[PDB]
Amino acid sequence: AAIDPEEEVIAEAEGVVHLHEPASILVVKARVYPFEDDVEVSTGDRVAPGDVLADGGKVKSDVYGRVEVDLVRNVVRVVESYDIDARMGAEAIQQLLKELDLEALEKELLEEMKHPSRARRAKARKRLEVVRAFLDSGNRPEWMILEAVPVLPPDLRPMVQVDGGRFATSDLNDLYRRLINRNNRLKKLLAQGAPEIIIRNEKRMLQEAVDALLDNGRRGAPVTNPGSDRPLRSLTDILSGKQGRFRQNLLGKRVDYSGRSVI
Amino acid sequence: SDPVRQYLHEIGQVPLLTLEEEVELARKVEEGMEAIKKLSEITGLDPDLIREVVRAKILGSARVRHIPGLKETLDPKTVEEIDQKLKSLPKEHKRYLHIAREGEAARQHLIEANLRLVVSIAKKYTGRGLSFLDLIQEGNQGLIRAVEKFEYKRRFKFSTYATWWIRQAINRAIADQARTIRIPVHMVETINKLSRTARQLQQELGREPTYEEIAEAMGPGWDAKRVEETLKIAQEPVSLETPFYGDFIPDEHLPSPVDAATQSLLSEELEKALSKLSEREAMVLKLRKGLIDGREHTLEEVGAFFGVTRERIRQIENKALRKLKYHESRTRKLRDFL
Amino acid sequence: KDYECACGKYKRQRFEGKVCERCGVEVTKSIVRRYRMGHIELATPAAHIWFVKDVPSKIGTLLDLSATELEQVLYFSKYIVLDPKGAILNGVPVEKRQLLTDEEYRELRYGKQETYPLPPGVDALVKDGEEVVKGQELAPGVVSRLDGVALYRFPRRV
Amino acid sequence: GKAQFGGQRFGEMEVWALEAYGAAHTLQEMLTLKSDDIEGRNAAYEAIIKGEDVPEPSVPESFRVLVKELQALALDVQTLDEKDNPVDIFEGLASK
RNA sequence: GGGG
DNA sequence: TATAATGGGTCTGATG
DNA sequence: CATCAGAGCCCCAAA
Ligand SMILES: [Zn+2]
Repeated sequence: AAIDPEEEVIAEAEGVVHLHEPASILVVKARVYPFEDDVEVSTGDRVAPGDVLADGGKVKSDVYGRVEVDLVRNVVRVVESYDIDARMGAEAIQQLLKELDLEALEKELLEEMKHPSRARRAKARKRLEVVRAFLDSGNRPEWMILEAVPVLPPDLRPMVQVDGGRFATSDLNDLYRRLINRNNRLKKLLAQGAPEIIIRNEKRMLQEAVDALLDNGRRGAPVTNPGSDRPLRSLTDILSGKQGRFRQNLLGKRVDYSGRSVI
Repeated sequence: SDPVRQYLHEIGQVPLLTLEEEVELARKVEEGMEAIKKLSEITGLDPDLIREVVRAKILGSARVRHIPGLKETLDPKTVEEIDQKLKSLPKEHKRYLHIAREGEAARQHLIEANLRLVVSIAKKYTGRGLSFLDLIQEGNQGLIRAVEKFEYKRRFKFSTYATWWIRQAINRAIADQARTIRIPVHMVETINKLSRTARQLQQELGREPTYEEIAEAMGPGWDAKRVEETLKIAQEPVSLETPFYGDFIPDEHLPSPVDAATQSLLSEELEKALSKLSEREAMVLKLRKGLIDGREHTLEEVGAFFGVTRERIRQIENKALRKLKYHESRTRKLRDFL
Repeated sequence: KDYECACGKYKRQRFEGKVCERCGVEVTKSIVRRYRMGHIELATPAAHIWFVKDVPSKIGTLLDLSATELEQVLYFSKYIVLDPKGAILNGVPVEKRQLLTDEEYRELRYGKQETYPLPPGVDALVKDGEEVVKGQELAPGVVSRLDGVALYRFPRRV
Repeated sequence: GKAQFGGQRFGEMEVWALEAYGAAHTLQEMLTLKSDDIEGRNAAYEAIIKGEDVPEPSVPESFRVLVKELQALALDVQTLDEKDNPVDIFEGLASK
């Protein structure tokens, strides 16, 4: 075939075709399976030993792997590969935490509190203290993974007009806008079926946005408004330190009916 | 531990396409596109729906979701029903399913194989409001556009067409998500224009241009007033935590103790007037002045609550006020209340 | 504003708890702007960093996951297996909760393959569709690195 | 600050001083009526211009800000009675 | 950057 | 919407 | 032997 009709190699008589001087050869750990009539699997499908490929049930797959239906060759390639379920990110962790029968893990950790060696009794205790922490409270481990991120009421992160008519805004808004952009762009990238390398890069950035909002600077570089090296004031920063909420507003306030002067 | 260096490494895993495999993938993609048109004619289904189900199977069971634009939710149940309605076709039709599949898989490798082009474009839009990565992901969005619009029969190299959509998608993000106060993308163009214009002037004047000099260069329809107003709305907000600057901003909304005091002493010294009047007198005033609904009802609407017309209401009102005016200068309470 | 909807349809305390139909705003004390929470529904889940980086990590120790292993899975550097499905890597079958690098994931999920460029014009020593042993010569200056079906790419001469 | 017509800071150490004196009510008034108890601080003023003894304080608004900033961190803070039944310090303005 |  | 463009710019103490 | 969290109070004018 070709761009335009001319330069199309049209067979002039009856003959047979040979192929020479390939641009490059591509070796492939797969298993060819030629067929005659209609193939029942389509390219992309996963298959294990036994599954029925083509010709109404005759030709079957020996190995394990991935369907690559050729039509130029009339063969059904099966690329050897398992239908493995490995994941990345908090989606994996949230699943494992969901799959934790805490009562079981308490039995097995206690059943290891009887070992010698010092270090083994010690670590079974540090874990059992976390397990028991969840059993006594009623909290589920999978709650340490966020699905719905909460949003602080607006008047606690205000956007107010100052004297000069200019606007002064809390830092939390730019850490929220950061997250909402990365979340929305991820919802759009998913619907548009983007490649893996793109989605994972977006999921990483979504994590890194959640972590700048809850505790900016803890992991990785602190996010900063452009043209100023000031780290944005995350939620953690607001709560803690000498300038934090507890010490600066709960254990000590400013007060009315008071004055000072020289003695 | 460094997101940029991590993504730069992953991108280097996928080898760059040869002019052949560039044309081959672009070709298989366009054929798969047509194979879903011709496949919606046969099956009599929605094209978009079909192309999504083709994606579901090529990508894997990891992704499965309701694609807003489509009409039937995409749960493993309805994709299996449409994957069977597809497999239900004669060899001559069922061949188009293998085409669409082969296309969606080629589309993927074509996107992945061009992620390097997007990096070296976004590297130049650094520090315009968005982070390097935020620029890359925005550029990768135009690359997904360039792949579904690339006509390979024009004999252009793919990089020449993608560069347009990539710039288009980055330049849009900067204009859409870089301001805490979102500005319409056309107004951003004008604000930038005033900026490039003012800098031009400053560089041939040895000083900063006044508003007049800018309105002159901006052209027709531009006076100094609109230059000033355009800058007023082009002002980005300042941080409350700027070393804190927020500590010096008094809250004006919530009323102070003195205000809450006087407002709760005005109502007290006013329902001292709902008595001395009556029940209907001290109610026409509530509708007219808006004590009940918040809005001032004319002597017209008020006429539909007592039966009276627009001139017994007036005497009903003026009898109240004139009586209340005599209750002043005898109690002399309400004077200072200003 | 205290007791008033956005578009000003309702603007008084004769309307308390009513939600305007034009704008959708409740009429109540504007003090609630300090008390009313909102939320963001995430596309995929994200880990609350306090439970990741507060050492010893409460999620890490709960799952017997080292600090490094939690960073790698959470910040997309290694996969963690939730179901091997009979997969095997370099011989040993894939045990669940095992960490795979991106290469070990592709090898198990997509198969292995390699492509070798031939010099321009230099023709092959094998042909299209035939089995090959590792170390088997494919062309004058090209030898294969692994076993499997060999495939031509773009024959220049038919 | 004097330029803002400010109040004086009754910091940590000054609270310790009132605790050491056992001046419980003087301290409570410092942490509510004379600062950020919006309800009590408005009610106090109206009692003093009227000649009535100050009212008993309510909840400091700076504690509500603490509760809400913990909800923003996915942490559920609960004010309970002695029967471990939740007590609303938002007076129903935060629930649906 | 000062005061105590 | 189409030349081609493809990897960045101190100071101490507690705990794993 | 590495990583993280601590490191006095109140007040002024400035920004
Ligand atoms: Zn309304």
